[PDB]
Amino acid sequence: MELTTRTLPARKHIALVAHDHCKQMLMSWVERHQPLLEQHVLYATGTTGNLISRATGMNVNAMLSGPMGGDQQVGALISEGKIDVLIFFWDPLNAVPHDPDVKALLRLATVWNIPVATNVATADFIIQSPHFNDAVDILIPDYQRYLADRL
Amino acid sequence: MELTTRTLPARKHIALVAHDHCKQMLMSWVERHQPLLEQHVLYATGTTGNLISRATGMNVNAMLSGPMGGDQQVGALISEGKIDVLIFFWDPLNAVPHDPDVKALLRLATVWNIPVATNVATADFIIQSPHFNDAVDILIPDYQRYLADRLK
Amino acid sequence: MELTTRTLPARKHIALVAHDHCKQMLMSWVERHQPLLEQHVLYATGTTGNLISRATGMNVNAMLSGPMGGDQQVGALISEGKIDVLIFFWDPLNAVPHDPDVKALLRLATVWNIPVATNVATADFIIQSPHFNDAVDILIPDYQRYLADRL
Amino acid sequence: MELTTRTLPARKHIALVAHDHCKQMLMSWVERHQPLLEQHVLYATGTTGNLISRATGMNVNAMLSGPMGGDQQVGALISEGKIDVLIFFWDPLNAVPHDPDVKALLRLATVWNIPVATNVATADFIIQSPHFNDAVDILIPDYQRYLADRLK
Amino acid sequence: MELTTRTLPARKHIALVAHDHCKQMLMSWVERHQPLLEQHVLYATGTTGNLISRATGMNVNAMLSGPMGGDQQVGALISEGKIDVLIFFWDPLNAVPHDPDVKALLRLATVWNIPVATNVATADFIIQSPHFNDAVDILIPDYQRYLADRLK
Amino acid sequence: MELTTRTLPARKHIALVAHDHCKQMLMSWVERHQPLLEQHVLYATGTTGNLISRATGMNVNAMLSGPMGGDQQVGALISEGKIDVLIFFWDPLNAVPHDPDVKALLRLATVWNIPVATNVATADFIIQSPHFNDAVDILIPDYQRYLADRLK
Repeated sequence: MELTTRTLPARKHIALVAHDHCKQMLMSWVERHQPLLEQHVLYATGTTGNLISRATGMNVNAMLSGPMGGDQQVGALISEGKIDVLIFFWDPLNAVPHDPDVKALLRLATVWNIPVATNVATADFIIQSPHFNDAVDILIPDYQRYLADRL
Repeated sequence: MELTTRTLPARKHIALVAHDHCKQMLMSWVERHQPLLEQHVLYATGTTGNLISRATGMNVNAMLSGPMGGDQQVGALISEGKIDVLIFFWDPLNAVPHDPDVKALLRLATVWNIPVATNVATADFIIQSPHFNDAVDILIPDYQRYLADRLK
Repeated sequence: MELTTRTLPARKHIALVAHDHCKQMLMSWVERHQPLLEQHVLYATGTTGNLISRATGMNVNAMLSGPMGGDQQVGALISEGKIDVLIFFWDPLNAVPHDPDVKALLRLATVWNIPVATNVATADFIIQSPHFNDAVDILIPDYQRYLADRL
Repeated sequence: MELTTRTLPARKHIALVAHDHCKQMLMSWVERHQPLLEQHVLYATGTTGNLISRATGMNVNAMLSGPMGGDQQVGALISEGKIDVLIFFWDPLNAVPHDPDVKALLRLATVWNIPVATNVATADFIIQSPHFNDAVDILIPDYQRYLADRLK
Repeated sequence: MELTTRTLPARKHIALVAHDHCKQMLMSWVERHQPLLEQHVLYATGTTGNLISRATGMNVNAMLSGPMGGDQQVGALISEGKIDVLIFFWDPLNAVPHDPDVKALLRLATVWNIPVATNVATADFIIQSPHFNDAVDILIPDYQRYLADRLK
Repeated sequence: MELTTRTLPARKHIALVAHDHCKQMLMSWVERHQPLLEQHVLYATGTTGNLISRATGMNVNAMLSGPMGGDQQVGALISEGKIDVLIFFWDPLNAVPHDPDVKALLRLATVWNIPVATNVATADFIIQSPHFNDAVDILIPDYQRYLADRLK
């Protein structure tokens, strides 16, 4: 497929999503790195976002709750190049009704080549990377060329 | 779960999506009903939308191709109350890589209670219904009450 | 895929299926439209069918409960051309153990091109449509030609 | 889950289903055991059934092709107690569009407790087992009691 | 796809796995056949294995609980040719979080052509088969040839 | 669910897995990072591992091909604490027959809390992270306590 590049801004647009049983996990993680996270732009699904801002006083752009469409709203933003990092703590030990939304979101984050963390270890490694606050060139599919081929 | 209502406008915002093997079907359907479709607002995923406007001269707000995120863009619009009708001709005889996106979109259309057609027969029945060109009231989940309960 | 046609009779054979959390929703819908439904032939999965007839006094051909095979019984009828309309209020906010049966049923209804409603809004639009009470042709795959090709 | 019993007849009603890439395998298996299979009642999905009878001259009750509804027809028969054994050689190395039908069929065969073989080794072990040719009692869910509980 | 053969030893390596709602049924099944099972090598996922040995005093090589990776441990053993029979009583009436692990395990058991039982009826037919205690040859994919083709 | 900790060694055990259409991407990534990868222990699925060592001369512990059980072998290793990092470039634009194995592997990597990369951007961020060469303490589920609760 045709690939091109896009530049992740120094100031990243970060999406924070967590399933109910993983919310405390994300909360702690966020509080632990608040000083650094405050330097970026935060987005979150409904419940997650509200809990975060209510607890840290940080400004979070909250979307709809995941089951109500929040996951697809985030997915859409990712495909539009408006989200640069996804921290998605999904529950691997509980079945969720919106499982297709979960898999769809992770599929898009993989397609659009943005840094994704699905557990604390990966989140820590990503946020501690030296270039987390630098602009970095990532390869992304060349949509214009892709569409032109379909037509 | 508390329910509330929303009014579908007389002029509907229609999303048109079709998997490759079902594109000719959708095309024909759109052309045969062009006179009526011209009175509403059309949205479509990347390839579908371009094929439609290129063939009917109708104005279609094209989003990204489905596999690249178009299905989730439509889903987001539905959940935001910006899409009133979904005509999704998905292929039931072929496995698609973005199957989760397909299922997720149909799940949201079901949750938000908007008219959905996944085959020609259903599409025809919906577009021929008397209140298709009228303002119709639909029951929808009361999100505010729903969220307020989660943050209790 | 060569297509052929089949005629949906004026008096439709309607299958009514509802997941547990969506049962009250279907009940109300059925009661509100009883005068019209009274004019057609009703089929339903085990629990759903019994609740309907017990509440409306309408005659419903009940099949097995969905989890026990009812969804596949309905699917089989659809493929045999014995079901003309499917009203399936499945729960989009709860994971069901027989999810494959659910998806398989919706897949067949799509393949055989019969009117399908998965929510109240769609159900209302379909039942209020002019040809709901008329005999009307629908295009369907030409099975004979399809099988002949596989051999 | 109240349980009851049902008796599998000596002459079994056998469903034979195979995905395209596994058809030659089923054919060989059927031919190898034709003498024994000829004593029972055979059912199959559309293509599989026709290939078998055309090759062995055996009488097979063919249903619709799997993708067109054949798997659900077999599933329905199983739940109605009309199928006693299922030989389903599904392809574990290829994605099929009707995957939900495949999983649904296997789920029903598991629920109704009938012998099921998804590969040759299991098929051979089953067909060589004593009770394959005798009548035997199996436990099955007590549906009447199950339904009575749902309407209480 | 090239096939070759492997010989299941007379003394089989049996994997016993059961979802919570199906544990009592597996327990009864095991106790009911203890005399025979005592002649073979038993493996099981964490909880299942501990319950069995604690109740029958039989020696069971317990792996991790299924949700924590046990199903994949068993799957790995099967692909390595270290498991000859799989008795997997999965719950067809309850959704499990590790559903992909379940399907993956059954997919591998199908690919590697080993006897598999997902319900009591199939388990009984397999364990009563004459050759359950004999060395028996099964057709398995020829991996060496398969890999050589991918690296050609 | 109680938690405990485990220490990822300075010298990491890295699993490298790539679907066919993503193999060239992984190859390039490995070559550009060879100097660093050379200091750790590499594992890979069948085809991937062989292509890597054949091209870089690096020593890779190759397991079975993914469709033949390789993904479950890796998953088993992860659950046993023998894999510390997973670089899995799965294809999001193509349907794979062993999709359940794919999802199962990613589910286990999530459960056991090890660094996981599913695309180049994430892989780059992880390998450039300060502690990639240091011993790091990760929180993992306390299995002993977890099992003890199931056996209560």
